Amino acid sequence: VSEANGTETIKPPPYGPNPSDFLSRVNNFSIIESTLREGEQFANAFFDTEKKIQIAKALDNFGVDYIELTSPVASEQSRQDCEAICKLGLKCKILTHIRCHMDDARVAVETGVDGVDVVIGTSQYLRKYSHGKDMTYIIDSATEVINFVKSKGIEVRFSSEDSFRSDLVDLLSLYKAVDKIGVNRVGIADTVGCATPRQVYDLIRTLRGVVSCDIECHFHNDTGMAIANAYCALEAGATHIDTSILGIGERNGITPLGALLARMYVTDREYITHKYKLNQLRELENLVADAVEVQIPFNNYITGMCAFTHKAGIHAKAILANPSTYEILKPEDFGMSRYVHVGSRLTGWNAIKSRAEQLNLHLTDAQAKELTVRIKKLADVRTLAMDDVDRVLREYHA
Amino acid sequence: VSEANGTETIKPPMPYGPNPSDFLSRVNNFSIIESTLREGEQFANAFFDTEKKIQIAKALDNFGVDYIELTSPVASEQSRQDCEAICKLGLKCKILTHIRCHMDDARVAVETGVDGVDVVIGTSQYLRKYSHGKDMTYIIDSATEVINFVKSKGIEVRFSSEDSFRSDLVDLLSLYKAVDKIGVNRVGIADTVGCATPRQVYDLIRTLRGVVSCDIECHFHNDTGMAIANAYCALEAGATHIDTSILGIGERNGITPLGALLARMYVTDREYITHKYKLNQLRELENLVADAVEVQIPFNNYITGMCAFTHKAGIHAKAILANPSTYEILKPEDFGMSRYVHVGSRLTGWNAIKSRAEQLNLHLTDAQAKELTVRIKKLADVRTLAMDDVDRVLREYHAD
Ligand SMILES: O=C(O)CCC(=O)C(=O)O
Ligand SMILES: O=C(O)CCC(=O)C(=O)O
Ligand code: NA
Ligand code: NA
Ligand SMILES: [Zn+2]
Ligand SMILES: [Zn+2]
Repeated sequence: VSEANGTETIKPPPYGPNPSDFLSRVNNFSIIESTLREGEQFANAFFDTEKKIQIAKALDNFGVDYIELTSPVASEQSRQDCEAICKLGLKCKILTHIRCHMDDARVAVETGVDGVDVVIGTSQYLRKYSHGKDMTYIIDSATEVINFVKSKGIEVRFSSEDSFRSDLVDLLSLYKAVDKIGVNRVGIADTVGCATPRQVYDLIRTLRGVVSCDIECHFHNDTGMAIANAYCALEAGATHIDTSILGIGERNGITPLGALLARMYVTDREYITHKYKLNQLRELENLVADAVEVQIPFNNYITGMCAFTHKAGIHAKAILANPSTYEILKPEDFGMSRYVHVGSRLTGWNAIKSRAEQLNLHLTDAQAKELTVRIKKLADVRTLAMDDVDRVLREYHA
Repeated sequence: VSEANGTETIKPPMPYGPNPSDFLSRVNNFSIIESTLREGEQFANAFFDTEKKIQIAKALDNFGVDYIELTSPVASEQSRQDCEAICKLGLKCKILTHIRCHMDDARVAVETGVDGVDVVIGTSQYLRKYSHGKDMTYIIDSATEVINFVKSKGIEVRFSSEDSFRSDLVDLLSLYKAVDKIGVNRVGIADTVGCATPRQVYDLIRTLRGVVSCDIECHFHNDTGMAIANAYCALEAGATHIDTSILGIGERNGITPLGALLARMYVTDREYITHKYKLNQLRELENLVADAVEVQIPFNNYITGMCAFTHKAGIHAKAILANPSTYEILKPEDFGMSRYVHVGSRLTGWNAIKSRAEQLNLHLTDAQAKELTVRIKKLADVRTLAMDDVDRVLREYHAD
């Protein structure tokens, strides 16, 4: 039934793609996985060679196109680890992260890397007036590094620290200069964690117009924008995004690998599910979690205890449609069996059983008991946490 | 030294100031509707009793939020009673309850004493039809009277539609326009499913801002990592109110987290956020919820997670070119902490406690230090420590 408090319907004035969409890289981009560089800055990371090798092997199998390693001049161990990893015959390309110096580059090339991701310092380029023109130059010695690396057949990308806090006149002029010389890629880094998504879109879109090469983005997560900035970077034409497993890095870290893949999955399911072995993500996160001794957060994307939960009960009635209507991520696409519908809270073995069934761990009668004994001995110490269920199950595989 | 591989410096053309769209921005002038006691009740492990809801409400009030939202008093008798109980505490902030669009639900809401009702309208409660040759959208009679009843009783009203980013725009914008014509305090946008992207949020809210004249509320799920970014872009586009939840707790992986939102807004305008909210209360506020829903604070939680204020010292700090102290967008003192912790080697046992306790401004007695060192041993005895074990054993400790 109706009365005269309605309004004329707002209709728009044929539809197709906007010119912008053509530049978008949302279903066609590369991850540069940086667990073995930026991740080494994580407060509790102390990877030894064996552990670096396992992480590299597992990243390669997972499907990433590049892995980035700590500068081989950081330390002798670092140099050796870089050599070792370059000899495993991975399919993905191997990059190393270096300052813009000749010695750093020689050593990088010696170790066998496929490319050097270079950071240029603000002293390695100046503006000057020359024959009545405002001119930006990359200084002689710094230009030499690019040419050397190119001559030895190796990929080069050049970036600047703290890109969102630099003067745009300097920053864009530098990237145009580097582009005239010729690199594979330039990089943008929100080192400080202050960039906002529209700010990112606007900058990358402009960079895309200034240079002709590829564009890499590196986003810190101090203020919760790292996944959102990666996404807007992609919409604007960025071709490569730096990630880290569980985002581990300096302070609270960077764009988390799993989080990014969750976002990109929703945008294009076939693309992501075929490129990456998604069912391997738990096992990939657990490996790092174990090494850096952290627990997987209860609300971790995809793989946290609660990511695939629906509330059953009086509180489900707050949403109007069936709660199963709202399932943007399909658990099977990530190796899981279902959304778990939670009414009562499950203590003890009931909690293990549920989560284990969800994770596709076909457990023994014998394993059920070992686990139950271990959770009792844990609760004897203090109250359990949702987090503990994933922790006791860490050593178990689908 | 230089050689002719430079270029024309790119310079913008010749005075700079604010763009018109900036004037619509609410980034330093917006309200939080805190929904720990509504959306948070959908958290997989939430079972708040009355005593606990009262404590969370008192602590939210003190903290500085303008609104707290409660579960429908019609969901159950206990809900009804808890809603009455919270409305009688004399909180400064306003108390809203979340309800379906029905007269019975609205009557009871008003009776309990709420300051406002946050209503969700269903798909069957509005039509499109042709009336005298014009394409017309109507709120149905039975739904419209809910609005008027509540208004007649002096209570605030907001109307939302569920799953806004997956509706037809023709339907959705026409509904909000109809609702605005009838007159409400607020309309709400909800990304129930967790699929909205920030530029898409910006575009929709700026448009909604052009369509209606009332306030605009936003609710964002975090399935894909966009909840804080969407809140931010919503604010830039004119949204006036944002739904949050302590630690984000809600359905699935939850919604815009209170602390995370405050970290984002703090960077945008330090003075505004530090004066409005008691930021040094945040740890206590999260721990109270963490205890109730039996979770650990993630190691990488914004502001308050173990590693949020850590710089790596050593060979790996040389990866960034400036000194690590240059990159401290959040000041630890603004949040009740003492400093960034510079980590070289891994601390263990008492050492780890000492470090984090000092960072947190816990002035620990000798007796407490030993209690903690004992409990930490008893923990390591069961399995290897995680870095979140440090915060967990420290949870029942407070700053002076
Ligand atoms: O080299 C880069 O592009 C990134 C360096 C980095 O980690 C940062 O700026 O936070
Ligand atoms: O009432 C609203 O606006 C939000 C309801 C909700 O939690 C949701 O859509 O996820
Ligand atoms: Na171009
Ligand atoms: Na308007
Ligand atoms: Zn970084
Ligand atoms: Zn919700």
